[PDB]
Amino acid sequence: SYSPILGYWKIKGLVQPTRLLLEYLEEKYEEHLYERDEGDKWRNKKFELGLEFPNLPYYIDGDVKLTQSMAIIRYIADKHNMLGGCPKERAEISMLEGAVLDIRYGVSRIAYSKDFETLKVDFLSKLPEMLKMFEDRLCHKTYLNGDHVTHPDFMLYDALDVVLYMDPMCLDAFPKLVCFKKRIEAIPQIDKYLKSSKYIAWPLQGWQATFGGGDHPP
Amino acid sequence: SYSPILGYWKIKGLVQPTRLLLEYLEEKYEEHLYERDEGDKWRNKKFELGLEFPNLPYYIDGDVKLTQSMAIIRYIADKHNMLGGCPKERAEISMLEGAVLDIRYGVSRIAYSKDFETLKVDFLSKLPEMLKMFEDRLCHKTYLNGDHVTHPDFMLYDALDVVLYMDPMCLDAFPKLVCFKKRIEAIPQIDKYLKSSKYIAWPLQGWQATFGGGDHPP
Ligand SMILES: N[C@@H](CCC(=O)N[C@@H](CS)C(=O)NCC(=O)O)C(=O)O
Ligand SMILES: N[C@@H](CCC(=O)N[C@@H](CS)C(=O)NCC(=O)O)C(=O)O
Repeated sequence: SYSPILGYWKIKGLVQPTRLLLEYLEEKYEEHLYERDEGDKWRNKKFELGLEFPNLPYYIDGDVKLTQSMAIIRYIADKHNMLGGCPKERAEISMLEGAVLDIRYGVSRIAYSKDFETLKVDFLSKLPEMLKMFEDRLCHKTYLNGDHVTHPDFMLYDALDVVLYMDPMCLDAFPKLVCFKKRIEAIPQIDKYLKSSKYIAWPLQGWQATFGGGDHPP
Repeated sequence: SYSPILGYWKIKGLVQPTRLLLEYLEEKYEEHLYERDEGDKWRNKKFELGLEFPNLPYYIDGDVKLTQSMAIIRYIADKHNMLGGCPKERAEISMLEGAVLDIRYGVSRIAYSKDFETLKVDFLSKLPEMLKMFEDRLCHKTYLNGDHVTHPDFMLYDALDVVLYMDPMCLDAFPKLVCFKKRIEAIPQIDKYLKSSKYIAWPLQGWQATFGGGDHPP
């Protein structure tokens, strides 16, 4: 059975937590990566993939042809029996999910604004309230759902990576989160991935973004 | 066993699709509604509910204490065996979910901007691409996942309701969506709900929003 395909821009963006989950699980996959100058190339292929809701990212494995980043990461998790063993645990994991997205989408939704520098002040003013809930969550816990890794762990990791670019001191007040970020980096298969040529360091958002864009870090 | 509690602002906002699902399922529930002048009241209660990630909406039923609107609607769906019977169907439903949220969050993310009137032009320019995928999806289908209702049907319904306020003609080119909206309204338990005193007609977003705010429609 062939390697499934993960299609996306050559950026971190929406799919970075999925990459980390895949690498955590030591799953084989191949990426179809779209470059900065391949917009027309993508548009010419977008409607020729059998996708119900054509978009990036997409995931194709011979059983599914998916779009929506959260459907994709949840499918991979689900195929490894990680979404939760009953309605209460599935709800817990979806709740963790959404709370992470409040941070990650909080970034994405202002990153392309001409008025980023201003909107950034409001986001960073609210951010400690969001981080505090995760700091608390990690009291005497190894991962967000206890002693075992779940996909929101990699979502949170990505969110922390990204907000540190917006303000390198924003975790100084949250030592358990700083520790969590290091703990994820100390998973050997993640360590190996981050050191590999498959790791995409930059950009964070699309290249044209005001925050987290461009070909290289500022 | 007592009526579960759904807590939220007295607005449509993030929770309207959940209300519709509950009413579809003819489930008993009570809402704790926060009014426009009850911000301090909420802030004084927010951290005293046993919530891991305090926020609005919340859902409490004696088995769970949830936040995150999508965790909540998925829990209710899950308790009625509606999330999908296998990984492929669960992924399909999550994909529908996300594609709806691209429209609904597309609105929410610009609705509080001082620059709404400008951002609105871009959103409405892109909107037909998003609607087209649903128009296509509904070719010879009664609901988004075929012959039976799923929670993204009510998410889509809410999204259509809302974008019609932004532009009353935006569905003129999508007759299957206009029909879908009427078909949802023709579910007798939804018809009854929309005519009831429990229905909240306005606002769409928070009261202070530039779009979909205020005490009454413009
Ligand atoms: N809600 C969707 C949003 C997808 C999206 O906005 N993709 C952007 C890149 S971050 C894109 O370029 N899509 C390509 C297209 O619209 O054709 C998701 O989570 O996957
Ligand atoms: N991602 C969260 C966002 C929740 C959110 O932004 N809630 C707003 C109203 S739409 C609020 O007033 N929360 C109250 C608070 O932050 O204390 C969700 O889907 O539930």
